[PDB]
Parts: sequence; structure tokens; C-alpha cells
Amino acid sequence: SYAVAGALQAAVYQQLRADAVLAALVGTAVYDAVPPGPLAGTYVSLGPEDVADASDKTGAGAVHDFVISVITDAAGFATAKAAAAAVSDALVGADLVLSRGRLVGLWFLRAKARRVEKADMRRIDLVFRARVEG
Amino acid sequence: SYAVAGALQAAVYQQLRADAVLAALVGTAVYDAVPPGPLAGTYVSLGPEDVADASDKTGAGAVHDFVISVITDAAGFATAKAAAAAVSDALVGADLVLSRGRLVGLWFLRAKARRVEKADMRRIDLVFRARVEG
Amino acid sequence: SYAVAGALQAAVYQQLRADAVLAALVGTAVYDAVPPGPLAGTYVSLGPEDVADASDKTGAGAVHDFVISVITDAAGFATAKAAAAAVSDALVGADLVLSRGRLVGLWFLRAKARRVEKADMRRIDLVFRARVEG
Amino acid sequence: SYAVAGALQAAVYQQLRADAVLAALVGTAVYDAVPPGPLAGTYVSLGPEDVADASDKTGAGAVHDFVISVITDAAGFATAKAAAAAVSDALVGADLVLSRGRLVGLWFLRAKARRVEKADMRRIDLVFRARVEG
Amino acid sequence: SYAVAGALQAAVYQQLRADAVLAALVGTAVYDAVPPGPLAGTYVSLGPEDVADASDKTGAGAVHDFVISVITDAAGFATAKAAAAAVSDALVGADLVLSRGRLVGLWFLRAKARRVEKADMRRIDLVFRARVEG
Amino acid sequence: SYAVAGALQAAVYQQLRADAVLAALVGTAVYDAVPPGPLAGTYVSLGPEDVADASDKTGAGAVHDFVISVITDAAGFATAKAAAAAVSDALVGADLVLSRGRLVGLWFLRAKARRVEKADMRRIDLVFRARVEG
Amino acid sequence: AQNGKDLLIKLDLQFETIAGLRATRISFNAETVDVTSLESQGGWRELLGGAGVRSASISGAGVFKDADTDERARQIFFDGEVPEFQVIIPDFGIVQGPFMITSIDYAGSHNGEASYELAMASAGALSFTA
Amino acid sequence: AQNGKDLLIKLDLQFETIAGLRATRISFNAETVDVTSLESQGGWRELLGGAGVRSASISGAGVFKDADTDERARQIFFDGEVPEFQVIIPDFGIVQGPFMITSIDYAGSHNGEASYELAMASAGALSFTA
Amino acid sequence: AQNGKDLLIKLDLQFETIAGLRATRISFNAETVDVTSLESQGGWRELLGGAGVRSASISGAGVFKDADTDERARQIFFDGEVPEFQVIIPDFGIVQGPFMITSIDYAGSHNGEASYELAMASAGALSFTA
Amino acid sequence: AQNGKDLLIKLDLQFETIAGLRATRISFNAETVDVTSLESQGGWRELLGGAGVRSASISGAGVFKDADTDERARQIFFDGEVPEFQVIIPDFGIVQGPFMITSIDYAGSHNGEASYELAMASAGALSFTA
Amino acid sequence: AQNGKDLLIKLDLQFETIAGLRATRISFNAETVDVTSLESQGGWRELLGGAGVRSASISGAGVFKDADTDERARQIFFDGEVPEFQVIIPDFGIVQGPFMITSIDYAGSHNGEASYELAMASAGALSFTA
Amino acid sequence: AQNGKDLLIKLDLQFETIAGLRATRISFNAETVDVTSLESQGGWRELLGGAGVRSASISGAGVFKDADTDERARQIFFDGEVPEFQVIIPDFGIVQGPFMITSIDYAGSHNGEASYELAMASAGALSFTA
Amino acid sequence: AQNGKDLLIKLDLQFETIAGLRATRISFNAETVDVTSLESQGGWRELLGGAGVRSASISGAGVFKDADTDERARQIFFDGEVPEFQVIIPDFGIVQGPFMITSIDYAGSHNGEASYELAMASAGALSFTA
Amino acid sequence: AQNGKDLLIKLDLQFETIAGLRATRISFNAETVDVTSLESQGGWRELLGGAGVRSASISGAGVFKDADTDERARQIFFDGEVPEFQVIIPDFGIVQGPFMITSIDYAGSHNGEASYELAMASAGALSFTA
Amino acid sequence: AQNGKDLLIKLDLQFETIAGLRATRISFNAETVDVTSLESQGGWRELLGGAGVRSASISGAGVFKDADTDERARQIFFDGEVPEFQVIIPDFGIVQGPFMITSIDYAGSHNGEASYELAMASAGALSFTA
Repeated sequence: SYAVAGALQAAVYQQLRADAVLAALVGTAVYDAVPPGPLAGTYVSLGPEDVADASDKTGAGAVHDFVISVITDAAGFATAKAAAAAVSDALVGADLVLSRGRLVGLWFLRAKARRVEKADMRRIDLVFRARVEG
Repeated sequence: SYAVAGALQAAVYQQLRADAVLAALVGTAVYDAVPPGPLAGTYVSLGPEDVADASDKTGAGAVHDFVISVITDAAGFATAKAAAAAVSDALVGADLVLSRGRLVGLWFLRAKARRVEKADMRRIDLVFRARVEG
Repeated sequence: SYAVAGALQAAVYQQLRADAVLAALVGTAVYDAVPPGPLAGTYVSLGPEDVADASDKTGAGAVHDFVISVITDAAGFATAKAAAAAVSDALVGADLVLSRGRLVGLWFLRAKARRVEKADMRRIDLVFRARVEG
Repeated sequence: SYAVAGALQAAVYQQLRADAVLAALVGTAVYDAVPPGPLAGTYVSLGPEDVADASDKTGAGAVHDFVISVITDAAGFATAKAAAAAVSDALVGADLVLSRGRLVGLWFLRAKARRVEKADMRRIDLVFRARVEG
Repeated sequence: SYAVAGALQAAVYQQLRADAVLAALVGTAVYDAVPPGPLAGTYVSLGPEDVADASDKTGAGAVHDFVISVITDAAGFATAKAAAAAVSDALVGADLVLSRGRLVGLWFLRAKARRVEKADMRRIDLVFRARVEG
Repeated sequence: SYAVAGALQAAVYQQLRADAVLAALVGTAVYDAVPPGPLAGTYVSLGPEDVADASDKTGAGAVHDFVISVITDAAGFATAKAAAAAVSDALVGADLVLSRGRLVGLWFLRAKARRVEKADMRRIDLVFRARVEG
Repeated sequence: AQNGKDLLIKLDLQFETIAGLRATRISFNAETVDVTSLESQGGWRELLGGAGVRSASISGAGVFKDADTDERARQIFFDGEVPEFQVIIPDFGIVQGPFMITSIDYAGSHNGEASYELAMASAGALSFTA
Repeated sequence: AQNGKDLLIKLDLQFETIAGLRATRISFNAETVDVTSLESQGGWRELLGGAGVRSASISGAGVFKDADTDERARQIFFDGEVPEFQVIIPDFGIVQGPFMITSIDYAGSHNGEASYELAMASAGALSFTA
Repeated sequence: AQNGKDLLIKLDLQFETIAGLRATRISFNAETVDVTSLESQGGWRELLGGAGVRSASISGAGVFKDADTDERARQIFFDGEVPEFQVIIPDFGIVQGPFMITSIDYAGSHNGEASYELAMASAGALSFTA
Repeated sequence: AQNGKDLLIKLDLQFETIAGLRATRISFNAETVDVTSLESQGGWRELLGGAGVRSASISGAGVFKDADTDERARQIFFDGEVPEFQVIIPDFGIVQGPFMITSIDYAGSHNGEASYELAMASAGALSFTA
Repeated sequence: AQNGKDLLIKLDLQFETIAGLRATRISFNAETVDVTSLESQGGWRELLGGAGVRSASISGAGVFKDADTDERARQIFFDGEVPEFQVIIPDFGIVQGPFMITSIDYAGSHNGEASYELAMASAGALSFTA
Repeated sequence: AQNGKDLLIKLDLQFETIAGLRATRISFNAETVDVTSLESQGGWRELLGGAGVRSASISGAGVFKDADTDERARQIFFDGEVPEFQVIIPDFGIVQGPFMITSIDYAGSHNGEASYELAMASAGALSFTA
Repeated sequence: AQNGKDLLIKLDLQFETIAGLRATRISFNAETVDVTSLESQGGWRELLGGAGVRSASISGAGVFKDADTDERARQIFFDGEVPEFQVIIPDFGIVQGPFMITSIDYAGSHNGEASYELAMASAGALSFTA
Repeated sequence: AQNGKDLLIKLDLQFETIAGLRATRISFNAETVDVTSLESQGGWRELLGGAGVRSASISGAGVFKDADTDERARQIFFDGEVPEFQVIIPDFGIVQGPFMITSIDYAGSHNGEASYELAMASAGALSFTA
Repeated sequence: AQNGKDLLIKLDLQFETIAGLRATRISFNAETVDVTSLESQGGWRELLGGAGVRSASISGAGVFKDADTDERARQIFFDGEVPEFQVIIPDFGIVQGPFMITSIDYAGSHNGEASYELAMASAGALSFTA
């Protein structure tokens, strides 16, 4: 998107699947591309960001408002909350390492939670603001 | 959603199904996941919150605007009002106990009321603001 | 919705079907639940409110913006105007009696008027603001 | 809608079909209810108002933003302009007589013009503000 | 729409099909009503205005925000740009002659450009503000 | 759109397919009109601008907010990021040469990134502000 | 709570409502005469209280509708008077003080109503009917 | 209620409307000369009323349309005069006072109309036709 | 954090909440008496600190609901007093100072509630219950 | 009515338009010297009119485009002058007065244009070409 | 660039963060003592520079959360002191100056949080840790 | 027209851009010394022009990014100096005047960047490179 | 209360007030003939009272409007007389004394009025009509 | 009403007004020859009237514009004369008196005008042209 | 019009102006030798004119900038002399008079300038270069 967005999704994927919680609560089912197979059904997904172009005369940066959705096949979605709670416990104030530039603050934004389809699957989006500096 | 959201829906479910009114007006039909069977038809439902991220330098919190819908198969929906009136009598200024952090104020917000489908079923949403502190 | 909403729709239904005009202009066809039969076709309907939560530290109240629609099978909808004019003549500055709390002012708001379906039926919504005090 | 709306559509229908222009440009095809037959095809239509409730402590009034659409089966809609020009020449600053109350100013508002369906028929809405006093 | 709109579309059609550029770039394919035949496929179209009622105590005028779309069957729509560039070169600061009143300024507004259908045809709208004085 | 838009899309197409990165990351698949064949599947597309008419008394200009989308058939869309990163590395502060007038600043705006269809293809729009001077 | 329609300001001719009163507001004031001394328990500001003068001001706006009493507000301003005015709180009751007509202003646009603000201020001793 | 179009301010040349008057506003004023004394029943502010001076001010804005009377407002300002002006309330009637031309300002943008405010204030004794 | 509903301002009659308090705000102040001298390490502004006076001000607004204590705020203003007022911070505790009733204002519209602001300021020495 | 593009302010070098003029505004002023006397028919404010001084001020803003005359506005400000300026009303005609260059300001952002306001005021006797 | 969370203002009890600090702002000031003389190269304004005094002011707002150090800000205001305060720029480092507690204000609504502004100003010589 | 990115304000250490400059604005000023006399052709305001002093002021804001020259702006303010500053218009060229550092302010929120305004004013004679 | 418009000074020619009478002030005096004997019950100063001479002085300000009564005062000054002057007190009544025309002065500015002060002093025995 | 621009002081060389004449003020005087005999009907002060000497003083302010009439006053001061001076009153007429040039002063600032006061006093018998 | 920057006082050492010359004011005087004989055509005061002594006084304000001409004035004060001083009037010319150094004073504040007033008075016969 902006130049940092190649490295940002890579590093927030690496801070995920390293937290001990959400590894005993989701498992290995944290991905962007879905591994085809049986579709385990309590995964998360980390793809849709958008940029709010916060830049400079000398240099330029980006505000990545990336969405991490939590999808859950369970009957209620109290299961999907603690998995999303372990997302938000892992990412606000992250201070991680990027491959192009660095980020300065990984804050938290709106996080809606609803039934996507036939009321069988439950989507909890979690928008995180990622002010990165190129 | 935020870390408190695992405990918030659990505690507002426990303050429900303990009020004496709405136990003689709905019964045991307060749930998130629907118990399959005959679908009694005058239930409520407590799932869709969203967060408005009110946080701090030192610590962080959340504004959960959770929706409690009231669904009713009766011909008119004066039956659905008093069940929703017993929702709102049970929750504004609740001062309940959470498992992760605590809430500081469970206020009241917009509460629309309409016919969802074929004008046979009537949905009364009730948005409650839950400023919790992690 | 809020606690007064059980008594508010009951009392605005009772001030209707007591006005002499709209009793010679609609008849007995003022309802929420439709009496099944032949569907007379020049009815009104009083169900969809929504609340705007105007409350207090000490006590709480509600702003019920309830919608009273006027439906008419006549070819033109000059017939539906005077029936809606007799709605608005009956309700603005009502000062009626409630069963839970009281209302302080039953004002008037937007009132759109259009063709709902196939341009055969004409819906005149009439939004009335009902600031009630619990 | 409001109490004046029974008399307002009646009087703006009577100022129409009395202008000499639009009588040689539309004919007798000014109506709300369509006379069934062959559908002449260069009519106008005067039904959908909405109210913006401008009222008082002592007395009450209404802001009727009524829509007069111009429909035309001609290939281009330069024919529909002069018919709509003869609408607007007939109604802005009208100072007509009502049966319930009176109006104080019949101004002019937005007037969009587009193709409704299959690009065969052309609808020119003309919103007029009618501040009436009950 | 307003009274000038009968003469405005007539005069902006006459300033079109008189520019030397867009006559060697579109041809005779500038119209409102489509001449039926083979549908040449690199036409423009001048019909949908809307009015923003800028008027007076003494006299009245209109703000016609008329849309001139450019449609093009070519594979890319660099062909449609220069035809739309020859539209905008022909109309901003036009100072033309009307039959009812006159215009005082024919400015330029938003001009979006997209694929309408199946990504085979490309529509470039061009909104021009026409402050006319009746 | 505006007069410069014939030359603007031509010059931003020429600065693309000349960058060394995105030539080893996309290839020759940068176009507006799609070359029919096998549809390689990791292309970009540069067509939909819109104008925000920033002009003058003496002279006139345009704000072209053109969209360059990145489409990618890969399973994840980390591949589509670096191709879009090579778009944004090629265009912000471009200072290129136009055929009609010149541009003064090619800034950066919002850049959303989502799954278009069946979640098989991924679209990364990149809106760039192009303040050109005619 | 009380209805907004019930609290009404009114002129004399015997008091009648001025026709268009979309928005009205009684506003009381005091200037807080400061009596600070060297010796204070915490250094907190010391105020005498009762000695300082006290005020009331009325600001009633809305649509210009001609009535017999709307023409009275023209008459009060041109021939300078201080007549009796009366703003009634819905529960509290009437006020019944002599006010003056400090600033009025009629306004109208090319598409709106004829509207006015009517701003008043206290000119004498007030009352309260309870 | 009254039409917004009916209340109109107008210059002399015999009075004609100034061409573009999208928004206009007559505004009356008084300064409330305070006459407070030691002995007051409740300590309420005491005002004399009639002795204090009184004002009127006109602010009429809209599109700059050239007329014979719009050029007159240029003539009143450059050659400093205090001619007769007349704002007519729709029911009340005309005012017919000598005002002056305290501040006018023509404004235009790259895409809008040529517009103007025309701000006036009272320069002499007013009237009322009833 | 604390509930917004818990911090409440209250009048005497023994203290009760004033009925409608949608928004309230205690506000403390100091005037920072400046004691700048020729010799300063960096030229930084020098302030004595403690000698300067200090203030408190309360601004509580909301819906006009008639209570026994809302009528008290009428009584405090007309008969000029400096009674005891009490704003309780949710954790901190009560304040319990003598304030006065510097400006109150009741307002109502043609469709809204009857509302009021109630603005207060310190008139004596304050306290803190901890 | 008139085009917004036609009314243009212009500098000398022989007068040319300053390149970017998105928004411009001539504004005339007078201070209304008050001559109130004891004997007045209704107590209406009395104004002399013509004796009071009178002003003009020009505020022209838009995009910073370098021209030969935009560099002139730099030259007028640094070397303090009062040259001749000329704002032409579309129907009225030109003004042709000596103004000065009281405040100019260039501004630019990280994504916007380079823009400027150019604020002027009258420095001598004006004219009108009719 | 730096994180917004890293720059923090803090009180003494040894310094701790005040609990809720949603928005904070250190602000430095100087009054620019003017030393203009007859002889100037272009007539440009001449300023001495260093002699003029210089200031710092801190404005930190957010949610009222009770901590041991939030109660300290109550203690600094009632018992008038000038203690040491410390705002740390994320890269620059800490400031460590004596400030005072010029105005604080707690505010809460019927549905919002309990919130506060905390406005401070310099009372002595500052520092910089680099 | 010119790029917004090209016009840049810069400090000395040899001049470098201050890191974050989202919005910047050079602003020139004059006070218009009035020389009005009895005899005037139309009574138009008479101004001397050149004698009056003249100013320049720079206001550059944006994200706080630590650089070697951003720390310089800390050094200019604490140790009071009037060093050379330089704002370059994209076509016009550089300015190169001695300014001072009248007010700077760093600000940060709980979710935003660390940001700053940097407000400057002229302290000596300016220049223009053309 | 009494209107300041009511108290009027007036010349003879039969009595008429002068035109510009913006501010007028009759001022009486007595020189307080001190009779302080050595004995006095607490060492208090004793005074005689009726032995003191008593005076009156009138200071009238106003704007020069030409009237015959205004020309009369010039004729009273050049042909130096001490005619009868008369000053009403609103509800007391007139004074009707012989005064002289001690010092008058006419003043005018480049923008304001032709104004004048008129200072008078007592010349004989005064009266009072009740 | 009379314009302050009308009253004009003027020198001989044939009479012409001076250039900078911002504020001028003729001021007459009489020393009030007190004739207080022991008898007086209420102990009132009696005055004689015509025995008093009578004077005139002119104080003219203005901005230094070089004129021959301005050079004349310097020549009148150095070659100390008492020539004829003439001061118009708008609708009275001229005075035409012999005055001297008692004290003049030229003043200038680092930013303002070359200004001057010009103080004159009576030197002979005056006149009045009506 | 004449610039206030043009009129300059200057010392001998060959003539150079002093450094801080913020406000300067030459002031001439004459004591008005009253020759009031008993006869005078209206009892007017008669004056002689040329018999009066005539003087000059210079009051120069400014900011202390060290110059040799500023050191000269200190040397003129301690070694008390009456050397030649020279004051330009813009378009009149110089004065070139012998003055003394009657009273000088240096002043400074905790935040402002080193400023000085310099008061001089005439010591001999003056001149005028035209």
C-alpha cells in the first residue's frame, strides 16, 4: 500500500503465533491465506488494512488501520471474545521490528462483533492503528 | 474484542436470568446461543458489542456499546416492550462484578424497535454503553 | 425499550380511537396488530418507536420518537392526509396519563409521505417526540 | 401529515390546471391519481411531501417540502424542461388560498432531473418549500 | 426544472457540435436522445442537471449542476479523456446566449471517470455549475 | 476530464513500466486496457481518476485523485503489497513531464486493500492526488 | 421535568404571550463582590455575598408573527419605557418584574421565515408568585 | 407569520429595492442607563429606562446585481451622506429613517457569485407608518 | 476510573442533589503571583507560589426538574446569601465549601426540555473529607 | 448578477492580475461620528455623516503562482511603498486607488498547494470610472 | 517520529505518572522584547532576543482515575506549593522544572467519564537531561 | 503554481530542514501609520506608507521527529538567542533573516503522534535571494 | 430617578437652551471659613458657616450646532456682559442666576465634530423656583 | 451639526491654512475679577464682569507636511512677530486676530510620523465676521 | 507627509546621530510678555511679542546601544559643556544650536531593555539652514 505495508503484515503475523495465549486458544490457525483442508473453524485472519497517508516534507509515513477478524464456528461467541482478547493483549503497545522503516505506535481502534452468515459464524473485527515511519 | 469483553458478556448474562421480572415475562429464554428445539419465541439475545477504545498512557479500557435485542412472536409488540423495559430496569446503573478488570458505568443509549421479517417478528435493540477499565 | 415504553404505546393508542374525527374518517381501523379478515385498507399503525435516552443522575427518562404510519388504498392520497391531519390534531400537546411515570411533552417531528409498493399503497409516517420521565 | 396538508395539495392542484402555459404544453394530464386508460405520457404528478414541523408555543405550522415530478415519454427531455419551467413559473411566490390555515411563502428548493427506467422515461422532481401556518 | 433550464440545455448543446476539436474526435455523436441505428460508440450525452435554487427577493435564478457524460467503447479510455478534455475546453467560461434569461458563469465541478458495465464501456461524468439568472 | 487528464494518465503510465522494481515483481503487466490472452494474474490497473476542480481567475487547474489498483491471484496478498509498495515508491513526489500543462505535486492519499470476489482476488487501490496546472 | 411550551415570557397591554417564541431563556446574574483579607484559613477566597447587586435577563427568539402584543414591543422600544414583564417557570410560577427592551432585531432571508430575537434585562425589583 | 420576501430594505434616488437581498435584518438597540441606589426592595437592579439613547441598524446581504440603486449605495459611501432609508416589516409597515452606509463590502470567489454585505446604522430620528 | 453519575453537587435545606444534573464541573484556580528577579539561573520565570489567592468554581447544567432543592437555588439568588455547597469527587470525597450562586439561567425551546445552567464560585474557605 | 471571475484586483509594474486569486473582497468602511444632542424627536441617535473619515480594504487569497506581478507584491512590502491598486467591480467598473500591502502571508502544507492571503488597505484617495 | 504514549508528565510524592493522561502538551513561550531604532537597514523590526523572560506551560487532560499521585494534585493546589514537575519528550529527555498547579478542573456528565484538565505553568528554572 | 513540499523553513547548526513540517506559513505584516489631514479630496484615509515598521512571522507545525536540528530548536529557546532562519518560497527563493523562537509547544495524545507547533517572528533585517 | 435630558441651561435674548448640550454641570462652592479657637471639645475643627462666600459654576459641553442662542454666547463674550442664566433641575426647578461667560472654546478634529465647552461662573445672587 | 473639518486656522503671508491640522482648539478666557463686598443677598460671590481681561489661545496639532504656510510659522517664530491669524468657526465665521507663536514643537518616532503641536495665544483685539 | 524616521538629533565630536533614538521632540517656548494697558478696544489682553525670551528643549528617548556618540553624551555630562547640537526637520532642515545636557537617565528592567531618556535645553542662539 505504502512502502512499509510489505513488512507490517509480516511482522504482526510474527508477533501472532508466538503468544502463548491464543496458541492454546486458537492453535496454529492464524493466517492470511487459508490452508485448504477441513477448515478447523476458530481461526483469525489478518489482511485488510488501509492507509491514512501521514507524511512529511522530508520523509513519509503511513497510518495503517489494519483489520484482524476473528471467526468462530462455536454456538456462542464467548469463545471468540477471549481469542480476540488475546489478539488485543498481543498488539496494543507492541513495539515490534519491521523490515522497511519502523512503527512508532500500534494503538487500538473500533472493534465490532457480529454474525456474518446464517448466524452460524461470528466475525469480530479488530481495527488497530499502525503509525509507521518509512 | 478488548480484554474485558470476555468477562463483560458473561456478567451481563448473569445479571439477566436473575431478575424476578423478565423471569415471569420471558422465562428461561435469555441466551446468546439459541437452544435448538421448538423456538419458544419471546426471547432476548445478547451478543453484538463494539468497542470505542477509551484508553490511557498507563492502563487501557474500553467502551462496549453492546446490543441486547428483544424478539417476540406476539401479534402486537406491547409484550416486547415490558420485556425490554425489564432489560433496561436491570442494567442501567448496574454496578456488577467482572472477571477481568471492572466496569465503571453501564449507561443507556439508543434503543430502536421495528419489525424484522414479514412483519411477524419484532426486534427491539437496546444499546448500552459499558465503560470498562482493564 | 425504556421502562415507560410499555405504557406509552398503550396511552397513545387510547387517545386514538377516542377522537371524533378519524373515527368518522378511518373508523375502528387503528391498531398495532392487524386484525385478520378482509384488510379494510385505510388504517393507521402505531408501533416503531426509538429512544434517545435523555436521563439524569437522580432518575432517568426517555425520548420516544414513535412513528405512526397512515396507509391508504385510495387512488389519491388526499384521503390519507386528513386522516394524518386528525392524527396530528390529536397528539401534539397531548398531556395524557401514563401507567409508568408520565410524559412532559408530546411534540411533533418529521412526517414523510410516499408510495410504498407498486404505487398502490401510500405510507405517511408521522414521527412524534415523546419526552417521558420515569 | 400536519393539519394543513389536507388543504395544501388541494390548492396547489388548483393553481395547476389553471395556468395557460402547461395547459398547452401538458394538457389535462396533471394529477395525483393516474386516470387509467392509454397513459398519455407527458404528465406531472403531485403527491410526496414531507414536513419539517416549524411550530410555536401558541399555534403550530409546517414546512411542506412537496415534490412535483415531471414524467415524459419523449426521446429527449427538453420537452420535460419547459413543462417543469411552467411548473416553477406557476408556484414560486404563489400566494394562494388554503382551506385550513394559510401559507406564508411557497419557495423553491432542489430540482433534480434524470432517467427513471430503461432510459425511456425522464423524471424531473421539483421540491417546493411550503411554510404553512395552521 | 427552473424556467431557464429549457434554454440552458439547448444552448450548451449548440456550443457543442460547433467546436472544431471534438468534431474530429467524436464526430456528430453529441446528443441527448440517442439516434437509433448502429450505436457508433464514442458519444457524449447531455441530460441530467439539478438545480440549487439561488434566488432573490426581486427576481430568481438557478444553479444548474448539469452532467455531461462521455461514453467510449475503446479498449482503453485515453480516447475518452481527450474527448472529455475537449468538452471542458469548450464550456468553462463559456459566456453563451440563452433564450430565457442569461447565465453569468459556467464553472467546473467534479468529474469522475469509471467503467459502467462489464468493464467494456467507460463513463466520464463532467459536472458543470451553471449559475443562470432568470 | 479536465484538459490535463489526457496527458496525465499517459505520463503516469510511462513512469510505470520503467521502474526496475515492479518490473521484476509484476513484469509487463501494467495497463489500463487488459491484453486478452491467458490473464497472467498479478497485474495493476490505472484508470479511474476524478477531478476536484482547483482553478483560478487567470488559468485553471485540476486535482486528479487517480486510483491505481493492484490485483493479485496469489493465495496471500503479501505479494500484492510489495507490488503496491513499488507503485508508491515510484509515484509520490514524481515530478514528471506532461503534454498539456504540468503537474506541481503528486502526493499520496488513502489506499484500501481488500478481497474483491470469492476471496480469490485481492484489490489494493492506491489514490494519488495529482494537482496539475493547465 | 416540565414542558418547554409551558414556560412563557409575556408583555403587557393584563399579559399575553408574544406570538412566536421558539426559544426563550431567563438568566439571573450576580457580580460576587470580593472581600478577601490577610487572615484566611486556607487562603480561600472570601466573599461577602448579599451586598452585591443582582440581575435578570430574558432572551426570547422565534418567528415574527404579528399580534397586538408584538406591536407592543415596537411601542416599548421607540417610546422608551420600563414596563412590567413576566416569565413563568412551569413549576416555580411567574416572575413579574419590570424589564426593558435592551435590544430587539428582526431578521429575514430570501427563503426563510421572518424571525426575531428579543433580548431583555431587569430594570427594577422582581417577584415570585410561588 | 409573514413571508421572508416581503420585508425589504430600500434606497432613495422615491424608494426602490436594492437588487440582491438574500438576507436582511433590522436590529434595534438601547444601552440601559443604570440608576442603582442604596435602598432597593430586594437589591434588584434599578434602571431609568426612557432617558437612554436608542439605535437601529440594518444588515442586508446577497448577490451583487447591478441596478440603478445599487450604484446609489456606491454614491452614498464615497460622497459621505446620511440619506433616507426604509425597511418595511411585512405586517408592521415601513420604518423610514435616515441611516448611513457604515460598512459595505463586495466579495467574489473563483467559482461563486459576486456577493456583498451592506451594513447600516441609524443616523437620525426614525418613524413608523402603522 | 470513576462513574460520571457518582460525582454530584448539592445544596442545603442537610444536603440533597439538585434534580437534573446532566453535566457538572468543579474547577479550581490560582493567579500565579510572579516574583521575577534580575539574577535567574537561566532567566526562567520565578514564582512565589503559596502567597497567591486560590479559587473554586462549580458549573452544573441539565434539565429543569422541580424539586424542593431546585426551589432553594431560586431562594439563594433572590435573597443574597453565601450558603454551604458540596461537590463530591467519586474517590476523593466531598468538598464542603461556602459558594455563591453567581449566575443561573433557565432556558427552554419550542420543542426541547426546560433546561438550566447553574454557575457557582467559591465564597469562603473550602475543605476535603478524604 | 455578475461573474465571480470578472471582478479582479491588480498590481502595477500598467496593471496586471496577480496570478492566483481564488477569493477576493473589496470592503469599504466608515466610523460613524456620533453627534447626539439633548433635544431629539424620539431620542434617536443623531449622526453628522459626511465629516467622518472613510476607508477601503482589499483581501485577495488563492494559490501562490509565480508571475512577474506576484514578485511585485514582494517588492512593495520589503521596500515600503504605497503604489496604485485597482479592483474592478464587474458592472460598476474599476476603483484605482493607492493602497498598501498591510499583511501578506504565504502558506503551504505537506499535501496542499502553496497558498497565500494578500490583505490590503486604503492609503489615499480613491476613484470610480463608471 | 515518537510514540504519543512515551511523552508523559508526572508529579512528585520520586516521580510517577498521573493516571489518566489522554492528551498532554508542554508549551514554551517568550515575549520578544522589541528594541527598534531609527537606523535600520530595511526598517526591519529589531529584537534584543536573550534579555526577555521565558516560560513553560503544561496542559495535561484525560480521565479522572484515582491514584496516589492524583490525590497529590489535590494536595498541591489546596496547600499552595511550587513542587517539581517533569515532562519527558520521547527522544529529547525529561524537563524537571518547578511548576505550579495554576488551574485544575474536574468534570463529569450524565453518561460520560469523570474527566479533568490539569493546566500548569513554570514557577522556576527548568532543566534538560539530554 | 508550486509544490507545497518545496517551500521549507530551516534552522542553522549551514541550514537543514526541521524533520516534521506538515504545515508551514511565512507571514508578513505592517501597521499602516495613519497621516490623515483636514484637506482630503474625498475625505479618503491618508497613509504615509514607508515610515511604518514591518514584520515577518513563521509558523511551522507537524510531527515531532527527533533530528540534530530539532534539538537545535530546544537549544535556541532555553539559551535565548536570535539566530538566522531561512524560509524558501518555491519560485521566489530564500528569505534568510534573523528570527527568534517566540513560542514552541510539543503535544501528544493517547493515540496520536507526538506533534508540535513552532511559531517564530522576525528579530532583525531580512533578505531575498531572487 | 430623573432623566439627564431634563436639566437644561438656557440663555436670555425670554429663555432658550443652547444647541449642543452634551454634558452640563452646575457646581456650587463655599470656602469654609475656619474658626478654630483653642477650646474645642476634642480638639475638633470648628467652622462658622454663614460667613463663607458662596458661588456657582456652570460647565457646558456640546457639539457646535449653529443657533441664535449659540451666537448669543459669542455676543455675550465679546460684548462682555453678566446677563441672567437659568438652569433647570428636573424636579427641583430653575436657578435663574446672573453668570458670566468666563471661558468658551471651540474645537474640531480631522475626523470628528465641531465641539465646544462652555464654562460659566456665578456673578450675583441666585434663586430657586421650586 | 457642524463638521470638524470646517473650522480652520490660517496664517498670513492673504490667508492659507496650515498642512497638518489634525486637532485645533481656539480657547477664550477671562480671569473673573471678584468684587465681593460684605453685603450680598445670601452671602453670594458678586463679580464685576467687564473689568476682566479677556484672552484667546490656539492649540493646533498636526503631522509635518512641508508647506509654505508651515515654513511661515518657523519664520514667524525665529523672526518673532505677532501677525494676523484667522480661525474659522463653521457657521459663525472667522475670528481674524493678532496672535503670537508661543510654543511650537516638532516630534517624530522610530515608527510614526513627523508630527507637530502649534500653540498660540492672543496678542491683540480680536474680531468676528458673522 | 514626512517620515518620523527623518528628523534626527546629532552630537558633535562633524555630526552623528545617537543610537537609540526611539522618540525625539524639539520644543520651543516663549514666556509671553504681557503688556496689558488699561486701554484695550474690548478689554482684550495685549502682548508685546519680541520682548519675550525664546527657548528650545530636546527630549530624546531611546534604547541603550553603545556608540561613540552615546559615550560622548556621558562625557558632555561629566565634563559639563554646552557644545553644538543639531536637529534635522525632514524638509525644513537642521537647527544647529548650542544646547546643554540637562538631565539624562539610564533605565533597565528585569525583562526589558537598557533604555534611556535624554533631555536637553537651549543654551544659545539657534539657526535654520532651510
